Formats: sequence, C-alpha cells, structure tokens
Amino acid sequence: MRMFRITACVPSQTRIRTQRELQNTYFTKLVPYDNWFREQQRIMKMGGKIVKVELATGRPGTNAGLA
Amino acid sequence: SIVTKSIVNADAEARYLSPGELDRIKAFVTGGAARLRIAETLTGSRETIVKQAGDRLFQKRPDIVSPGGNAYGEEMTATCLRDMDYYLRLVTYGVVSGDVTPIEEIGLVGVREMYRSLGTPIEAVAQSVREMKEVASGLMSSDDAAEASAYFDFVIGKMS
Amino acid sequence: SIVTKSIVNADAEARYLSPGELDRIKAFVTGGAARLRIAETLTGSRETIVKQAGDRLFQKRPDIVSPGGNAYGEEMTATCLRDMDYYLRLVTYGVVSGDVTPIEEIGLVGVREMYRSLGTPIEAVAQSVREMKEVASGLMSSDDAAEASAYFDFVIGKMS
Amino acid sequence: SIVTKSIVNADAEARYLSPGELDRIKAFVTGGAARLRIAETLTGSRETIVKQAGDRLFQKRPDIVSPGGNAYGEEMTATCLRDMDYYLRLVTYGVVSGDVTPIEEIGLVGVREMYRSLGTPIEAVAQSVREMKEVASGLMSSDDAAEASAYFDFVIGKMS
Amino acid sequence: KKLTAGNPMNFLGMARSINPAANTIPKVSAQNINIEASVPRR
Amino acid sequence: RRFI
Amino acid sequence: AADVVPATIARFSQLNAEDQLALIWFAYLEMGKTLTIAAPGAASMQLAENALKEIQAMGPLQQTQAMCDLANRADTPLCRTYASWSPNIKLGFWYRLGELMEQGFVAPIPAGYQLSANANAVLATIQGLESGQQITVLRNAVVDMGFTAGKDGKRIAEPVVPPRTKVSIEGVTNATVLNYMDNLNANDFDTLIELFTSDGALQPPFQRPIVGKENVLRFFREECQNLKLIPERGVTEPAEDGFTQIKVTGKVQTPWFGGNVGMNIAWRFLLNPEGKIFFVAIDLLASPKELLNFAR
Amino acid sequence: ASRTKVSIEGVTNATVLNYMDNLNANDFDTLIELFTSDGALQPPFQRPIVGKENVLRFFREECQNLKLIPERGVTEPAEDGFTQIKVTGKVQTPWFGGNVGMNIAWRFLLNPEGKIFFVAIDLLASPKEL
Amino acid sequence: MQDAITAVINSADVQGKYLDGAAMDKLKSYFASGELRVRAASVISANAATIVKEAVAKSLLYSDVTRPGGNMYTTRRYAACIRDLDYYLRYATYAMLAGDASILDERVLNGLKETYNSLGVPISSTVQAIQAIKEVTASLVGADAGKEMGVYLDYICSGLS
Amino acid sequence: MQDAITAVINSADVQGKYLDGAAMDKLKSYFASGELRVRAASVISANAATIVKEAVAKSLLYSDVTRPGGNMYTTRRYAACIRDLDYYLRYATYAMLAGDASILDERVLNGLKETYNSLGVPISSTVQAIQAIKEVTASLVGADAGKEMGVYLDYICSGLS
Ligand SMILES: *[C@H](C)[C@H]1/C(=C/c2[nH]c(/C=C3N=C(/C=C4\NC(=O)C(CC)=C4C)C(C)=C\3CCC(=O)O)c(CCC(=O)O)c2C)NC(=O)[C@@H]1C
Ligand SMILES: *[C@H](C)[C@H]1/C(=C/c2[nH]c(/C=C3N=C(/C=C4\NC(=O)C(CC)=C4C)C(C)=C\3CCC(=O)O)c(CCC(=O)O)c2C)NC(=O)[C@@H]1C
Ligand SMILES: *[C@H](C)[C@H]1/C(=C/c2[nH]c(/C=C3N=C(/C=C4\NC(=O)C(CC)=C4C)C(C)=C\3CCC(=O)O)c(CCC(=O)O)c2C)NC(=O)[C@@H]1C
Ligand SMILES: *[C@H](C)[C@H]1/C(=C/c2[nH]c(/C=C3N=C(/C=C4\NC(=O)C(CC)=C4C)C(C)=C\3CCC(=O)O)c(CCC(=O)O)c2C)NC(=O)[C@@H]1C
Ligand SMILES: CC1=C(/C=C/C(C)=C/C=C/C(C)=C/C=C/C=C(C)/C=C/C=C(C)/C=C/C2=C(C)C(=O)CCC2(C)C)C(C)(C)CCC1=O
Repeated sequence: MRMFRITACVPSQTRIRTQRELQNTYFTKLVPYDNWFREQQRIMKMGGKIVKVELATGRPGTNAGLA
Repeated sequence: SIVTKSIVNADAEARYLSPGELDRIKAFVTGGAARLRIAETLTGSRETIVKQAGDRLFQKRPDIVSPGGNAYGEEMTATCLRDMDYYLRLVTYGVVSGDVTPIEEIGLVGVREMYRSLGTPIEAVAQSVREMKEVASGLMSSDDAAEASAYFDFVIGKMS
Repeated sequence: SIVTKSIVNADAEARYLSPGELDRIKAFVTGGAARLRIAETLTGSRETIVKQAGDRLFQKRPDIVSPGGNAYGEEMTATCLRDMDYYLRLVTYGVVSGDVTPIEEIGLVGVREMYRSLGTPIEAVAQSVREMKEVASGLMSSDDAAEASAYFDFVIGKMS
Repeated sequence: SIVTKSIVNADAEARYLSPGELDRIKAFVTGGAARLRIAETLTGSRETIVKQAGDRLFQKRPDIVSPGGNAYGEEMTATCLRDMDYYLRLVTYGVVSGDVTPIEEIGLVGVREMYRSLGTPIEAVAQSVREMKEVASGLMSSDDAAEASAYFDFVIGKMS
Repeated sequence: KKLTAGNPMNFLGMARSINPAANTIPKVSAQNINIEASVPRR
Repeated sequence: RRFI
Repeated sequence: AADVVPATIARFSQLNAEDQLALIWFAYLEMGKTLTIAAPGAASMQLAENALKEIQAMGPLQQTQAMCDLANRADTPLCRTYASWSPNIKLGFWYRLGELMEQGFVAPIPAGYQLSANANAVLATIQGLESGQQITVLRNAVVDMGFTAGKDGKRIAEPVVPPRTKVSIEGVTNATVLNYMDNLNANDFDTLIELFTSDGALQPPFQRPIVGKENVLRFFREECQNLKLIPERGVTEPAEDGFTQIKVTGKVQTPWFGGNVGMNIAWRFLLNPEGKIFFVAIDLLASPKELLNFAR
Repeated sequence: ASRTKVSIEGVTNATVLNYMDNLNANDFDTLIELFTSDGALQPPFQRPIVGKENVLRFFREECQNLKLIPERGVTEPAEDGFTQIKVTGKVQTPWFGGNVGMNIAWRFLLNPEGKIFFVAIDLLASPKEL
Repeated sequence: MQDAITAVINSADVQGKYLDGAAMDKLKSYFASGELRVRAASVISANAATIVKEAVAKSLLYSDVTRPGGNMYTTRRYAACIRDLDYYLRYATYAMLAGDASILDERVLNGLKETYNSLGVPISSTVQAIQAIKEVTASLVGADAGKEMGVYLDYICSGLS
Repeated sequence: MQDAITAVINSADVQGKYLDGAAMDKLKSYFASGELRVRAASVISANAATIVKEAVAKSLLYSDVTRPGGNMYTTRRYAACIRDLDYYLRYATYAMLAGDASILDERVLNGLKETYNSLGVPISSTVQAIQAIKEVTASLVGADAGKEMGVYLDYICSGLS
C-alpha cells in the first residue's frame, strides 16, 4: 500500500499537562494513504501544524497495482 | 493479479502462501493461454462490441439519447460509447490478471461519485456493460464466454 | 425546531442555553404568527404549487417522462408528483419550526440510497423542488418568499 | 465570536452552515452596534472602574495589602490594579465578540496555576472582578449592564 | 379502500391533467458515430 | 411501470 | 465520409455576425417542428439567472445591443459572463431569450425581417439532421459567442437598426382619452401628466387608487416603460356633477403586472366637466391566464 | 331582510345566486363549495387568490358580517366553455374602503359544471375615495 | 481559526490595549457586511455541487488531465479531485463568512502543498480549477459577494503556489 | 428529542398531512408561552448553583447519607451527588423550554434506574432532593413558571420511582 511519512507539531490548547508530552506533540509517523486525508483533517482541527509530508511508500501516478 | 492478491492475503498473516494460494497460482499460470485468447478476442472486436452494445442500450434506454438525456447529442453519444470502450478495456485487464483488482483500481473506485458529478445515470452504465457481455458472449466459445462473463458481471454488480 | 436545535447545541456543551440562543428563541416565538401565515399560504396552494412545478419539470426534463425515463407513464408520473408533494409539505414543516431538522430527519437522510435503489435521477428531484420554489415564490411577497426560500434551498442543496 | 463557533460546528460535520445558523449570524451582526456601545462605555470609564474596584476590594481584603500580603506596598498594589485592568480589557473583548472565548484563551486557561505560583490568593482576584462588575454596572443602563454581566461573571466563575 | 395521504393514486388526476409529452423516438445510431473524432476536446 |  | 456535424459547424462559422444571429433566432422558431426541443433542466441555468434578469431590466434598445454584443464578441461584462458558461448553459440561455422575445419581455428582431440566402441554406442543412446532430451543431454555433481573452474576433459587427400614429377607438372620440393613449404608448410622461389634475388619482391594476399628480407622475416613470396599450372599443357618458365617465376597453401587447402579450384590459376614465382627468381606473381582465395570482 | 332570497336583474345562474345568498348568510363553509378546486377570487384593489383554503382564509378573515345587494347583472358565454356572468351592485357595510355609496361589480367565470372558477370583486370608486 | 472580530481583538491584545476608534471602525465595517456574506453563503450552499460540476467541466474535462496519463484519469482519481474542489469551495465560504483567511491557513494550507507534490497532483491544473470555481461562483452570488469569494479562493490558489 | 413544535409536526407527518387550523392553534399556544419559558430559563441558569445548594441543605444534609458509611459521604460522592442534581435541574430547564418531556425519557431516564441500583444510590433520597429543587425553583420563578418546571422535575422523579 502507499503510505505517507508525515511530521506534525500538535500544541496543547485547553490544558496544562504535567506528564511528558513531547512524544505526542512533535512526531513523525507513517500513515496509510487511505487514512491521510482524514488524519490530516483531524490534526488541522486539533490545531496541529503539518510540517512535512512525504510519500514514503508507493509511486506517484500509479493506476493499477496499489496493493 | 491473482498473484498479488495471494501475496497480500499471505503477508497479512505474516506467513508463506498456503497450498491453495499456490495451487490457484499454478492453475492460473498454466491457463495463461486461454485467458490471453479471450483478451485477444475481446480486443479484436472491441469496435464491434461497443457499437452493437450501444445500439442495444439505446433500444433499452431511449431517454438517455433524447432531449434532456445525459448522452443526448452526437458528441455526448460518442463520449458515452467512449466510456463503454473504457470498461471493455478494463474487462480485458481483469481476464488476463485473473483478478478484479485492476478493474476496481481504475474504473470502479469512486465511479459512483464521478458519474454523480457528471449527471450520468449509472444504472444505464450498468446496462451498457450488460449489453457488451451479451454481444461479446457470441464471439467466443461457451467456455471462453463463461470466464469472460465473470469479469463483465463484476462490473455490472459494482455499478448495480 | 429552533428550540430543539439550540437545546441539543447546549446539551452537547453540558451548559444552559446562552443569552444569544435564548434571544433567538424569543424572537422566533414573537414572530410566530408571520411564519404560520407563510405555511398557511403554502398549504392552501399546494395543489397548484405541485401541479405547475411538475408541469414545468417535465418541460425542463422531458427525458424523465419519455420511454426509459423513471417517470414515464401516468402512474409513474403520479408518484413523481406525490414525491414533490412530500417535499413541499416538509418545506412547510421547516417554515413553522424555524429549523431544517424536521426536513432532514424525514426526507433527506438516506435520500441518495432511496432514489438510487428506485433508479430515480436525484438531480431531477432537485430540479422539481427548484420548480416548486419559483411557483411558491410567485404566490407571496418577496420577504415571505425569502423566508420560505431558505428551506427550499436547503432541500435543493442536499439532494443536489 | 458566534461566527467562528458556527463555522467550527459546521466544519465538524463537513457541511455548510444551515439556515438557522446563518439567521443567528445575521442577528449577531445587527446587534453589533449595541455591543460596541457597551465596550466603548467600559473603555472610557476603565480608569475609574479599576480605581474604585481596587478601593472596594482592599476594604474587603485588608490582608492582601497588609504586611505579608501579596499586593503589599505601592509597587505590588499597583501591579494588582494592573491585573484588574487586564481583566477589564478582556471583558471588553468578550463584549464586542459576543462570546467569552477571548477571555478564556487570554486570561482564564491556567490562571490558577499562574497565581498560585505568584502566591496570589485567587479568591481575592475573583473578588476584585466582582468589585469591577459592581462599579461598571453603575455607569450604563440596566440592559447594557445585564449584557456585560455575563462576561464579568464568567471571569468570576472560572476563579470560583 | 379509502385513499390515504402519500398514496400516488391521489395524484393520478394531476398526472393526467398535466399530460406530459414524451420525447420522440430517437433515431441515433451507434454504428455511424466516429468515437475518436466526436468526443469533445477542451 | 404500474403501482396498481 | 459524410461527417455532417462538423462540416455544418464549419459553415456556420463562415456566416457574418448578422447571419449567425438571424439563423439561431429562426432555428428557435423551428424548434419543436423541424428542430429539436429544449431541455433546460439538463443545463445549470441558475448560473445565467442573474444575467437574464439584467437583460430583462434593460431598455428595448439595450437588449438588442446586448445580443448583438454576444454575436459580435464585443468586450462587455455580459459577454464575459457569457463566455464563462458551459455549452449547455449558453444554448439554454439563448433559448430563454427566444422564449422571452416571443413573450415580448425582450425586444424582437427588426419588423418583417428576412433570413439571408446563405443563412437559410445552413438552416435547411440543420433541419435535415437527426435530433442529436442538431443540438450538437446548435451547441457549437453559440459556444464561441461572447468575449474570450485570446484568439477571437469578427470581421463585421451587426448593429441594430436605429429604430407613432394616432390610436382609433370604437365609439369613443374624446380627445382627452386620445391624447392619453397616444401619450402613454409614446412613453411621453412629461406630456401625459398634463392630462391629470393636480389633485387627480390613478388606480393601477391590482392596486389601490394613488392620489396625487406627483405620485401619478412618478408611477408612469416607473411601471409603464416601453408599454403598449391598445384600446379597441368604448363608450362615453356624463355620470355626476358634470364629470364624464368613459369606459374604453382593449388589449395590452406587452407584459404588465403579470399580464401577457395577449391580455385584455379596461380603462374607466373620469375627467372634469371642463377638461382633464380627475380619476382613472385600469384593470387587466382575468382569463385562462392566471399567472398574476398571488396567495395570502 | 334575512327571510328573503337574493334577486339579480338579468341573471338567473344558480351558482351566482347561491354565492350571493351564502355570502350574505355568512356561512363561509357552505360558500366555498361553489368554488372550483382551481377556483380563484380577486379582492378589490388586490391580486387574485388561488386555492380553496386560501380563498376561505380571505373570506373568514376579511368578509365578516358584510351585506351586499345585487342590483342588475348580465350573462354571456366565455371561451373554453366557461359561462361569464357580470353583476353590478352596491355595498352597505364599510368594505375595503367606501361606505354605502360605492358600486360593486362581480365578474363570474363559471365552470361548465357550475363551480366558480374565478370571481372578481371590484369597487367602482366614486369621485369621493371614502 | 479567527474571524474578522477575533482578528481585531488579537491585534489589540498582543499590544495589551483596549479597542480604540480605528479598531471599532473595523468591527463596524464587518458588522455592516454581515447580511451580504450570509446571503452569499446561502447561495453557495444551495449550488455547491453544481458549482463544482460546472467548474470541472470548464477547466478539467476533455483535456490531457482527464485522458489516460492525466492525473485525473481513473474514476478513483477523478473522485479524489472532485472531493478536493468540494472542500476548497466550502472552506472559501467559511473564510468569506468569517471575513478572515486564517481558517484557510489552518484547515486548507496546512500540509496540502506537500501532499500534492508527493502524489504528483498538478498544482497548475488545480489552480485553474479553483479559478474556474471563482468564475462560476461570481455568476451566482453577484459581483460584490463574488469578489469577496474570489479573494479567499485566490488565497488558496497562491497558497498552493 | 421532540419539543412542542415538533410534536405538532410529527403528529401531522405520521398521517402525511399538512398543518391544518387546529395544528396552527397548538403552535400559537406554545408561541404565546415562549416569553414565560425564556424568562424562567434565564433566571434558573443564573441561580442553578444556589438552587441546588438550598435543595441539598433542606433535603440531604445532616442525615444518614452524609455520615460516614453513607452514599453521599466522601468528597467524591458528595461532589457526584451535587453534579447529578445539577444535571436534573439543567435537563428540566431544557424540557421546560421545549415544552416536552421526551428529552427526559431520552437523555436522563434512559438506564438511570439501572445505574443507581448498581451503585447503591438511594432512590428515595434523590427523589426527595429533586422535590426540594422543585420547591426552591418555584419560589424563584413564580407559581406559573414554578408549576411548569414542576411538571418536568416531577417527570424525572416519576421516572426514578
Ligand atoms: C518558560 C521558561 C518559557 C516558555 C515556555 C513555554 N512552553 C510551551 C509549550 C511547551 N513546552 C513543552 C516542553 C516540554 N514538554 C515535555 O514533555 C518536556 C520533556 C519532559 C518538555 C521540555 C512542550 C512539548 C510544549 C507544547 C505542548 C504543551 O504545552 O503541552 C509554551 C506554550 C506554547 C504555545 O504557544 O502554546 C510556553 C509559553 N515560554 C517563554 O516565553 C519562556 C521563556
Ligand atoms: C454511456 C454508457 C453512459 C454515458 C456516458 C458519459 N460519460 C461522460 C463523461 C465522462 N465519463 C468519464 C469516465 C471515465 N474516465 C475515466 O478515467 C474512467 C476509467 C477509465 C471512466 C469510466 C469521464 C472522465 C467523463 C468526463 C469527460 C472527460 O472525458 O473529461 C459523458 C459526457 C457528460 C457531459 O456532459 O460531458 C457521457 C454522456 N452517459 C449516459 O447517459 C450513458 C448511461
Ligand atoms: C483536482 C482539482 C486535482 C487533483 C486532485 C487529487 N488529489 C488527490 C489526493 C489528495 N488530495 C488531498 C487534499 C487535501 N487534504 C486536506 O486536508 C485538504 C484540505 C481540505 C485538501 C484539499 C489529499 C490529502 C490527498 C491524498 C489522500 C486522499 O486522496 O485521500 C488525488 C489522488 C492522487 C492519487 O495518486 O491517488 C487527486 C487526483 N488531481 C488533478 O489532476 C486535479 C488538477
Ligand atoms: C472548619 C475548618 C470549616 C467549616 C466547616 C463546615 N463544614 C460544614 C458542613 C459539612 N462538611 C462536610 C464535610 C465532609 N464530608 C465528607 O464526606 C468529608 C470527608 C470525610 C468531609 C470533609 C459535609 C458533608 C457537610 C454538610 C453537613 C453534613 O455533614 O451533613 C459546615 C456547615 C455548613 C452549613 O451551612 O451547614 C461547616 C461550618 N466551616 C468554616 O468556615 C471552616 C473553614
Ligand atoms: C435539448 C437540450 C438542450 C438544448 C436546447 C436548445 C436546442 C436550445 C436552443 C435554443 C435556440 C435555437 C435559441 C436561439 C435564440 C436566438 C435568438 C434569441 C436570436 C435573437 C436575434 C436577434 C435579437 C437579432 C436581431 C437582429 C437585429 C437586431 C438586426 O439588426 C438585423 C439582424 C437580426 C435579425 C439578426 C439544453 C442545451 C437546454 C440542455 C441539454 C439538452 O438536452
């Protein structure tokens, strides 16, 4: 399957958390192609900044053979 | 193809192909010649198949090529026939690959959305493929028709 | 309804209704008689609203009332006018309620599934409602037409 | 404002604003003139509002301006008046926007943590805002004061 | 049985009175269409 | 198509 | 190698702006008899609704100029708005204008105009095509009108031609009424008002009487532009206090207050024993035309 | 006054005569059956009204306790089979403006079956507006 | 996201000052345009699917983009393209209603340019389709509202470069 | 959820009928009551915390429930009990505004008995507390509005009993 590798910085808005939060604040993750639109919308609504997007897996322009 | 589908099913379980996944790959590859024949018969008479299919569709749905219909007018009938040739081309892809994945990836994923935007009645597009299956079924032996029909019918079912 | 809509908005936030919401409710109840008059107008002229709008629709979309069209024949034509009657009645529900949820819950959730199952061209339904909006608008003053138009446009915008 | 709240609500359902939400927006912009009047009143009387509020608070709470009190001394008591001015400025922001959101985001999220760190008795801050509300409500009509009360109360409520 | 609301029988008279005109039988022919040259180009 |  | 549809489209492109415009109008007349009918529901005509209101609101001279601008590819906001539409919308837009031309809402082609020799032949070719081929040629005839910033231009513009008798009444020969009807059909409100007393009053159709010279004067400037009212017969008598009460009827060949080109009208003139009009009543007579009806 | 039926000179249509009797009797419910399912009514100085329910709403909202006296009416055929009747009379109660001395006219476009497909009430306003 | 009011508030708050005469003027101007924005928003929502239908037919259909080899070829990618345009129009409508493009920065132009460059979606064709949306909308909402919608649709276009 | 208006609409819809004169009478009756409901709702919301405080004082405090081993004992359970009373009052205010109790059957009573019976919450004591809330709010909003709020608080109590 095609996959994106995305970097995002998601701040905290309505609370001052006391545990360590760096892991869920600035992170890089693999997102399946079929989840990126939804996932990108969710991060945007949570105030997150999408800092980097890459097509980690797959090729641009494929018509057949997406797995 | 049938090979990619088998591999995906096996990789989902982090395991090697089971006996059945291997049997069907072996059976499919040995049958490659018959599939390539059907693909060739469909490709050869594609012009005949679509135009004969279009005329039968219009006798079934005269509204679509009458004022107000989506395919009304020469250029629109030509586009409608153009689409029938698309879905014939994808049916040949399905036959040779032994898998309906190429058909879905190219011409059935989001088709309902695309034809909604364009205003085409998709059930009439299903009927068009029902006509091409009939016309194509007459150009081949009964067994070449039974395998070809399976991929036509998958298109018919996905477009309802 | 405007009252239910604001209550569910307030409950979703586990709060009492805000002053802005309470003022909107106060205005709606105090302008109540004006809305009911518009609904009375639509209700009383429902026969002519549907007939004229239906007459216009088939002129605008003759294919739907031609062989192979979904509304071909007097009986299918009757069901199409029935459906238009359904949607007009819903518009009057929206008018008196000051909210579209009565329209949405009765006749827009799953409308695409229903009409694709029946084979009805949904965009022509959007056209039929559109036609009813002109006929209705021409039976009342501009300010009254604007209040009813919002609900006509909501139905049109959802099916289309 | 209620504009952002409506859009955020509409964007959660990936939909356009419904007629009811648009009507609420239209009412909100019409009442804008009244909102601006109140905010101008508070802004024009801010120096007297804070000064009198401070006197009222200190009589009620001599401990805070006594030795050992957080606001003890001229330098600390002036800083305490500055905080009262901050929250008056925030209440003005809430007035013009018709919502408490600017107040929450600038001055009430983590407010307890900050003042606890500074050794400021939060209940005495809550009292100061009550004093400002009393003085401010005396400079405007009953309706205008009732309008502005929601924002004064919101600050008090979040400081318990 | 007495007709009830929503029954399409209630609108048969309206349908007959409107008497919508069907399109004429089309005379289009697939065999005489050159698909490549007829599809619009934009 | 008849509904009767 | 017939290839009729594109070859026919080629011939249309060669016709001059005037012939192209004349052709499509005469094609509109054949629609439903030798040409295909329209299906405006298959176009997103709401895109052209605003442009169609502007044309209706125009004067007769401006309307014809607007359509000549379309055929001449002149650079005007309407032509720019036209060029942004889709082919079906364009054809449906022209269809609406043809419908309104027949309905009299928009100015007609020059009186007694005749289609040129070349244009008539191209029309006949279209007439012989199948329905689907006709709409395709018709779509392409208008697809290129309006203004597009690029490769476009017409050799010859086709300007509209630059362009009042006494009205006969059966049984009525009162000059006061004669001046009014002629003045009314002439849109000479500056003169028509001088037949109404300073304390006169007029009753428009579906309206209460309006009392006042300035009010009646303003009404003419507003709701009677380019309006043609024909009286056919009437009768004159004195009624009361020397006032003369004339009841002349007729027909209106122009849409008016929801009326059609063929709606009958009536006037009840009430004028002074010594001259001009003190009151007048106008009432469009209802008939199978009931498209001016409101609800409550 | 109530114990006499309405009389109109030159006209004998039952639908009109029943209309004139029911209208005065004030029984709007009996009155509206005379109107066709498509029937309309034009109040003086106003556009027509379509729909029985809407026509009634005008009657019960604007036509309360009024007395009209038909005086002399004429009948003639109308196209498509409609029978056009014209009736001239006078008002008694104040009505859309004008008291007693106004002249009313009732143009009836009767449906062959007999129902009132259209009726127009016009006040021939006297030189005094009232 | 911030609307026109919250934008004016934030400008004063960052400097820690009350709303002065100039800030009140900006608030007044936004209030006076409110009825026109809500009018245009109602029109767009009623014709939103039609707007995208006609913008696509005008800018993308019957071209290399939709033929084999074009990025909009395949029903899968055609539908993906139709969705994007549908979201562009709706978010441009929010921005017009709010009178501020911040929602476009946060919920449209936040990773979108880099997603498009990863998948090979042609920006040039996307900008033309959006521009066609701007032309189609102006024909529906008039000129004063259509210019306002064009401001924010242009913001998206330049955001994608 | 259904309010007074949608109760009229639903009764017409299930028969497939437009709203007739009698239905418009019902809508008018509710519109005439709108001002009373709105004013009462604002007074209750501004006094909600104090309404519950006085209801608790006269109905729950200094009894077995607050002594150690009692269901209201421990700060968490006391706080939960106040929160529950806040909920009942807030949903009664919704119901009073809507003029319809259906919200109570849907968003309050659904599974409430099962919840309390599994936790050991005393049903009689909560009913006595709600009745105290009914008495207190009546003395704040008047007899007419107090009796209207009494219907929907009594509706909750009858649901729990
Ligand atoms: C204080 C000396 C300065 C300052 C601080 C400041 N920080 C933030 C936000 C965050 N801080 C962190 C840091 C950490 N999170 C962890 O889990 C750990 C590892 C143990 C660290 C060091 C993070 C992750 C954030 C963002 C998420 C969050 O807050 O939970 C802010 C707020 C930023 C904003 O605009 O929201 C501030 C103000 N700011 C100054 O000016 C001081 C010099
Ligand atoms: C014919 C049986 C029916 C019909 C067809 C019809 N289609 C269009 C327009 C388009 N059809 C497509 C389809 C595809 N493109 C793809 O890449 C794939 C997968 C290979 C498919 C299936 C597209 C993209 C278009 C848009 C035009 C373009 O090529 O860019 C039309 C024309 C509609 C119009 O108004 O332009 C028609 C007529 N119509 C019917 O009524 C039949 C049921
Ligand atoms: C249409 C005008 C053009 C076009 C579009 C196209 N886009 C994709 C794929 C994606 N588009 C997005 C877009 C967004 N994500 C967001 O958060 C926002 C804000 C609302 C937008 C607009 C995303 C995330 C994707 C990838 C994920 C997904 O599509 O679900 C494609 C598909 C490409 C592919 O290889 O499948 C296409 C075709 N393409 C054109 O040629 C037009 C010019
Ligand atoms: C004394 C330092 C402060 C003070 C006390 C005070 N408390 C009450 C009333 C109650 N206190 C409680 C407390 C608890 N219940 C628990 O379960 C726990 C943990 C085990 C605690 C701490 C309760 C439940 C009550 C309500 C009465 C009851 O017990 O039934 C009062 C009386 C208030 C009144 O008006 O009745 C007082 C005076 N008051 C002060 O001013 C001191 C700061
Ligand atoms: C079926 C179908 C449809 C198709 C619908 C169709 C086929 C629609 C076609 C409609 C047609 C044929 C419209 C033509 C209109 C022509 C006009 C108004 C010309 C006016 C000329 C003027 C004013 C010139 C006057 C002149 C002046 C001034 C001069 O001075 C002298 C010269 C001249 C006389 C020229 C749709 C597209 C709707 C949807 C799809 C679908 O299925």
